[PDB]
Order: sequence, then C-alpha cells, then structure tokens
Amino acid sequence: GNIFANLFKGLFGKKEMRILMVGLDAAGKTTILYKLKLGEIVTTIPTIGFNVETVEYKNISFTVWDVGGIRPLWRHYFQNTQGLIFVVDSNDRERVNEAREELMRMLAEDELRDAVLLVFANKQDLPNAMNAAEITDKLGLHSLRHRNWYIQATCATSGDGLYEGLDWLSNQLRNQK
Amino acid sequence: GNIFANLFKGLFGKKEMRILMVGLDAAGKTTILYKLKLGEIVTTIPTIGFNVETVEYKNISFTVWDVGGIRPLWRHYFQNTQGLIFVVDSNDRERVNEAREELMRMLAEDELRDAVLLVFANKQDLPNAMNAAEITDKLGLHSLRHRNWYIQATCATSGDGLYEGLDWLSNQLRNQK
Ligand SMILES: Nc1nc2c(ncn2[C@@H]2O[C@H](COP(=O)(O)OP(=O)(O)O)[C@@H](O)[C@H]2O)c(=O)[nH]1
Ligand SMILES: Nc1nc2c(ncn2[C@@H]2O[C@H](COP(=O)(O)OP(=O)(O)O)[C@@H](O)[C@H]2O)c(=O)[nH]1
Ligand SMILES: [Mg+2]
Ligand SMILES: [Mg+2]
Repeated sequence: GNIFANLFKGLFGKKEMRILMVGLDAAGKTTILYKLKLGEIVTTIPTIGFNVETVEYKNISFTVWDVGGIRPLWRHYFQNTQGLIFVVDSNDRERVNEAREELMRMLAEDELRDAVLLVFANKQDLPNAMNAAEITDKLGLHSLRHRNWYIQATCATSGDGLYEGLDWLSNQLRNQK
Repeated sequence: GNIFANLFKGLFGKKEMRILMVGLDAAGKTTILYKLKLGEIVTTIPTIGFNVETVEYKNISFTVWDVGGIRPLWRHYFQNTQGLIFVVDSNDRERVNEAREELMRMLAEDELRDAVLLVFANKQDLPNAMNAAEITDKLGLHSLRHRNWYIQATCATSGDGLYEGLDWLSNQLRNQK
C-alpha cells in the first residue's frame, strides 16, 4: 500500500526507471505486484506469446513477465532496468535448477550488468519449502562475486518479507546511480 | 478494435452488464481480450489463487478467468452475467473433456440460467485443431435444449472469426430484457 509508496518516493525524479521482476511461471510474481498496491496491473502482449504485466508507479515502472517456456524484444526492456528482482518458488524443488539457468542467463546480458539483484525466496509458508540459505546455494548466488545482490525470504500471500526486501532494493537504487 | 467497439455500441444504456469469458488456461482468453482493443486489461486477485482480468468499455465489463483446476465469489459475478463466452483450445484434444465438464458445471448455476452462450473454437489455425463440428459434439452443445448458443471458429492471434461470433452475441444482448 502506502508503506511501499513511501519506499519508492525517494527514487522519484525526471528519469524513467524500470524494475524487472522475472521468475518461472507461478513463482508469485503477480501476487507480489498486486500486494504492493502501487497501481493497476495492466497486461499487454508485445509479441504473440509474450505476456508482460506492468505497474507504473511514477517514474518507476514495474515490468513482469514469466521466464522459461531468451528473447530479442527483452533487450529493449533491459535498456532501462536499474534493478532486477527474481522470485523463486522455494517449495518447487523441481524447477530451481531452471530458475538458476534463466537467472544466470539474465545476469549475462550486457545492459543488465549494472543492475541490482534482489532474489525473493517466496512461498516460505509451504511445509517443505527450501529456506533462503538453500536457495542461495542452489542458485549459486555466492559465486556472483561481481554484482550487488540480496535474498529476502517471503510469503507473497501473507505479504511479509516484501517490505524488508524492497527496503534494501530501494536503498540500493538510491545510491546505485 | 474500433470495429469491435461499435459492435457493442447499441448496448450502451446505463445498465451495468458483464460478459464472462472463461475456459481452461492457455485457451486464448487474454489474447482475445487484447485483440478487441476495447481498453486496458487489469489483473486483480479478489481472493488468493483467484486472478481475474477485466476490460471495461462503458457499461460493459469483460470479466475473464481460467476454470477447471464454481465457488461463492463467482456466483456473485454470475449475478450480473448477460453473456458467457467459452473459449476452447481446439488443438488441445486431451482436456476438451475437462472444458466440457467445466462448461456444463457453469451452466448448472441459476444466475447463469439466462446467459447467452457463445463458444469460440479457438486456435483454428493449427493443423490438428478440431473444427466447430467436432467441438460442438465433444462439448455436447446439442444437449442444450434450454439455451441460446453459437459456436464460432476463431484464431485469436490473427483475429479470424472474432467479429462473427461477437456480432451474433451482440444481437442476443440487443434484445435481452
Ligand atoms: N503458499 C503460497 N502461495 C503463494 C505465494 N505467492 C503466490 N502463491 C500462489 O502461487 C500461485 C502462482 O502465483 P502467481 O502470483 O499467479 O504467479 P506468477 O505466475 O509468477 O505471476 C497462486 O495461486 C498464488 O496465490 C506464497 O508466498 N505462498
Ligand atoms: N496458435 C494459436 N495460438 C493462440 C491462439 N489464440 C491464443 N493463442 C496462444 O495461446 C497461448 C495462450 O493464450 P492466452 O491468451 O495466453 O490464454 P489464456 O491462458 O486463456 O489467457 C499464447 O501463446 C497465445 O499467443 C490462436 O488462435 N492460435
Ligand atoms: Mg501471472
Ligand atoms: Mg490468461
């Protein structure tokens, strides 16, 4: 709601910022966006089979799309992305190896070289959900000795961890550029 | 887009109406919605797990959501539904039986009792895509001895068939109550 509006209020200014939130399908990306209550989640299809949800807050645009189904059109988007958030279904032990692939494939893009990474280890409320330490390992985030990263455990449905992780991210951008 | 807006025009009274477009996931509902160019597709999540896309023209709300995976909140939506569009992935021969039960199930509900059913047999551009003739059977549309109904073969991505099926529906609604 507002606690999130406040967060991003310090990042306001004549400049179009982009915060990419990608992850596999059903990771909790649309739920996290609805939870921020920064505005209307509007869907558009840039290209057939390319669904993009966006919440435009002010100069800050929240762009979301599923991953693993790369793509050219993506680069255009990358050309504005200050920060990338990657949400993982901690309870989906089966597709984290994929999450890692795409993640590594995203970090490996030239325009996203100077982008702050925030990994949301969502669905923490599920009984056999990996913890933020398991996910950091499986994702091999400890080898990303090069970029400003961070992992916050969450539950998009109850909503906790979203503020704490977005607080970090907000701080980072505030002195990113 | 504009050809589509004029279609519903006559129906522009002050009356709050709703056209419910449903079917299994991946059927082509979001693509159909985007093709109409009647407005922005906003995703809301009334209850956890329940994602609804809505486009609003004037006194018209196109409410979309995936089925097959009733509920008390739908019945509330049902209590205002004039038209019911049911889109099927004509090429997904496997779950056609599932889209059949979900359809039948939806028609069982009382507020829907006076809803006009338009069936879009989508993805018609694919080689294996069942045709309206086979769909009309696999869904038992002929069993509907008590309601208005029409099946229109479409291809959402190119837009083929959208106007035809939607021109029919308009009439049904133009002389409803
Ligand atoms: N248990 C649990 N379920 C969640 C959580 N976040 C999202 N979900 C559920 O996972 C499904 C996928 O979520 P969704 O937001 O549509 O995913 P997206 O495909 O990544 O955009 C939905 O049915 C959610 O309501 C969470 O933290 N915990
Ligand atoms: N080949 C083909 N694909 C279609 C057609 N309509 C939709 N799709 C594709 O089917 C996938 C699912 O469609 P979508 O609009 O996302 O469906 P929804 O899950 O019902 O909202 C997307 O890749 C669409 O581009 C069609 O007529 N032909
Ligand atoms: Mg989604
Ligand atoms: Mg959809």
